Amino acid sequence: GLPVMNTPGSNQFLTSDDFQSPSAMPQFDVTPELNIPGEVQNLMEIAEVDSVVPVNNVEGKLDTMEIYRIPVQSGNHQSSQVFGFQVQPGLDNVFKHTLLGEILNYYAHWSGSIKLTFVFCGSAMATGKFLLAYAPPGANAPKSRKDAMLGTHIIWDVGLQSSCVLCIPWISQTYTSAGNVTCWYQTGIVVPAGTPTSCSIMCFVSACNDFSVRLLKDTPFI
Amino acid sequence: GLPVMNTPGSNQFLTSDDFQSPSAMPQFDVTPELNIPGEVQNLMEIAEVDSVVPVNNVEGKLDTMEIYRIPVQSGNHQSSQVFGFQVQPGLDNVFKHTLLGEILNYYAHWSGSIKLTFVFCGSAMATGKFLLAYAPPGANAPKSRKDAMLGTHIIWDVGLQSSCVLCIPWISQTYTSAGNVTCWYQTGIVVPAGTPTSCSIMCFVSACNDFSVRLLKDTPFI
Amino acid sequence: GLPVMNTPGSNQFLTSDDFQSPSAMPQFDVTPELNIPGEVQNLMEIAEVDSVVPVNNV
Amino acid sequence: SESSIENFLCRSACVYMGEYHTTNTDTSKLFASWTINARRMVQMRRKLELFTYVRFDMEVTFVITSKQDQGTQLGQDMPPLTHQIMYIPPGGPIPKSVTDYTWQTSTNPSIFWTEGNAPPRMSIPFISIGNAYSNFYDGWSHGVYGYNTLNHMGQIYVRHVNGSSPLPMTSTVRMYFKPKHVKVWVPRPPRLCQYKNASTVNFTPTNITEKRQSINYIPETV
Amino acid sequence: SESSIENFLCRSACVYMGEYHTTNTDTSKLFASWTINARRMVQMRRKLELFTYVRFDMEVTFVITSKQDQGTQLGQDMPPLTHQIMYIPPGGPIPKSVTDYTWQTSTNPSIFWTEGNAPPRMSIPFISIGNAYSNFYDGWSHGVYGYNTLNHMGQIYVRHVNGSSPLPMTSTVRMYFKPKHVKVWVPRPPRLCQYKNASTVNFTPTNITEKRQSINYIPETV
Repeated sequence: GLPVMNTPGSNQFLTSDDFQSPSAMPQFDVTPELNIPGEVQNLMEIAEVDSVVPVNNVEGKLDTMEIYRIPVQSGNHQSSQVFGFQVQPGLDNVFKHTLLGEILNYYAHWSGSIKLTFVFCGSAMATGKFLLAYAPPGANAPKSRKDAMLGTHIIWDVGLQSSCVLCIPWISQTYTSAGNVTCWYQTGIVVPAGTPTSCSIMCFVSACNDFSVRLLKDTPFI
Repeated sequence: GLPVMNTPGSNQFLTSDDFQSPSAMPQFDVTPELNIPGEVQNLMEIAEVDSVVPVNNVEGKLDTMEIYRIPVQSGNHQSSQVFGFQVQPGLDNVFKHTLLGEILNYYAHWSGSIKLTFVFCGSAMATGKFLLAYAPPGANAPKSRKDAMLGTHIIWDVGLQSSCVLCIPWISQTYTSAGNVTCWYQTGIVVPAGTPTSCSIMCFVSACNDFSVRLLKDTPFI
Repeated sequence: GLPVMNTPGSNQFLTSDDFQSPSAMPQFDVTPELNIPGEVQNLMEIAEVDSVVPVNNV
Repeated sequence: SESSIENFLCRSACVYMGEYHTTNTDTSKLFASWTINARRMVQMRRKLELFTYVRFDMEVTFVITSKQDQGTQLGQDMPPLTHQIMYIPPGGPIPKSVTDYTWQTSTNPSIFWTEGNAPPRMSIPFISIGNAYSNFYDGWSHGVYGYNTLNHMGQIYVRHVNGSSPLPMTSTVRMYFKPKHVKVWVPRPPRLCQYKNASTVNFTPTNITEKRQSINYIPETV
Repeated sequence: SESSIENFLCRSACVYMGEYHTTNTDTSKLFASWTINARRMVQMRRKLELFTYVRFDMEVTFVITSKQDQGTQLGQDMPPLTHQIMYIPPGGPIPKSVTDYTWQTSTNPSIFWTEGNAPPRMSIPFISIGNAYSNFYDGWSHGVYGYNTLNHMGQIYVRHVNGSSPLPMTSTVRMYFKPKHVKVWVPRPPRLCQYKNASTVNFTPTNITEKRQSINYIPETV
């Protein structure tokens, strides 16, 4: 009874199908759920957390805590570069193994805004100024302190603030075609008698709320 | 007519499926049911019945009625142990073949509370005292009458009551990690002239209403 | 269209099944029934009739 | 919920496996047969013996596989094979050859099936002029002890459906049996001894349980 | 939307491939077996380690292919082959031969399937007396470090369903596994080192990231 007609696709196993299946243990009442703290609904809750960037990824110190410390030297060098990098999460070595980088490497297309925080870890007696500069994608990195001043920049006085924040708006993926960030000595570091001479800066990266990902794929790390 | 499309899983025989089947004897009216006394809806109605425990399961008497009798001896032994066991239904030899043990061995996970009853089968002239003690799972069995008194216990006077009852609350399954029960001579048994000297105790086990079972499996006895 | 899933028992011939079947002569109007005397609905109408017993079966 | 009667008993199992040929010189090897009862499957037998009276419907599925005999002749081109599965109710004619008239009686329900399709399946109702089946009978058949004729459930017979002078082939059938809509009365204790034959309750005496070291022994706690 | 937990974890994968014969002189080559866990699939393992507690149902599909052994004998005419796929819950009997009694226990769910039809499929619920599974355990089994018994999920066993003296054949089974209705708790950092074995977290020390030329180096812009 009930005349019926089989269509193409019958009796195939499609690895991504979605069908009701027969239970092998129907007479078994399951343990009820517990209210465990710390539940997750979405992977973007992991990428919105700050993590420390290994900005000092040069030879001889890829296996020490020193990889995370930007060196600030003593004396008068008030126009020299402190650091610089291209902003390319997912592809570039300095951003590749962070919490944000590890997520982005599961997807073939992504886009959003990024947040960078810088923190000064010197003694409370040290004072000085840094110049933090941002170049957009398609622009060359500045070569001097003066042309970095002629673009988008902030002047950061560490005797007043211990930390600075930046939000970068046009991030996508695929000799890069990406924006960059650089830091310059505006003045030099000045200390009283009896304080350590050298010091360090640390970088933290995170994602802002408008971040999106597409086309789940396999990661290239295991 | 009616375009139709076969999905994966078509024309397979799944041993636990649930489908309507064609009757081979459609023109046959069945005998109506009779109201037979003693109908059962659930196996937990069998486990809530008391059954006698073979507490005396030692060598030389595994095939006699003596396996069920705890010996109470005559004279003055007022701090010695009478008996002791771990409370492990399903696994332990003394509980394994009872009505509760036989059910539990059909399931791979179970939990609830247990009820133990003790009955004194001596003459109506005998008097004395016993100390019944319970140790929780993770605790060692008491070594003396005094440290059994320092835990959870009841003092049972057989000249007043012929039976005692215990309810044990935290029972689950998998050098055991289970609770235990022990019995001690508080006073010794005292009789008049012309009564038997020795006597016996009997144990009954049962389940309390909150007992649950999961994952039907095969029993290891046939 | 209309996702569908074949169950066990598909494409078998069960001798006591009960299904609609396609007619091989759809354009043929059948002769109407006649009211013939003596219609039967049930075999117990045959057993409720007396019949002679061969008691002397020697 | 998993200890309800339906979830405990309503489960499928292989209860008979048999072999039959298309040509042979024994003529009893040309068909396969089985008498329906639940006493030669030791795991189902024990679960059924917890009750005195039972009532259920039966569902039977058949898995059938064929082979060309290793005798000699190759290069064949054969159409798929057809099989006939006949159920005989209680009080029916029994075949004795594969050419018998009873393979055509109108009141023996029958199934015709050809290989390559889904496995065949028939559904049998509760067939008894009594009101329930009995697992235990303390009586005489009219004289055999322990055997009452109200427990007859019928028979199954399987043959090939070729024509005249067929080609040599060997088939195997496996029968999967499942009770449905089950009701039970008067619970009993579980079988403690091993079963000895399929028609009696005969047994050799068995120990009540296994031994331990002493009546005080409890194993050392971890 | 593609970063939700369900879209990230609920995907099918081949986790076990095994071979088994109908006749052999080893008797362990007559059946195939697999213990269910998610630690020997390196790509699923890493995605699962981003969380500390998980809860899911399982869906398993089986792809099965056969072959006649290249030994010697040709000209055969065989019916299609039947297979049995048995699931054992935690706390169930394990077979040791293909002729064992446990292949017939009423509480081990089982599937019977013949070649040519759609691929078979069963659905397993969340089976644990705890409230979630754990990917990480900082404890002792009672003694193995890092192993807790609440993570038992059962086993799968596969054999042929012939009769007596079968013909030689070799089969291969592939198991496809998929979690469903998933919930996760307590996110973790991603695994940075390669996995070394399937039961521990053991590792050899790894670099934090790869090097570049200097702390100022940015590549020339196109």
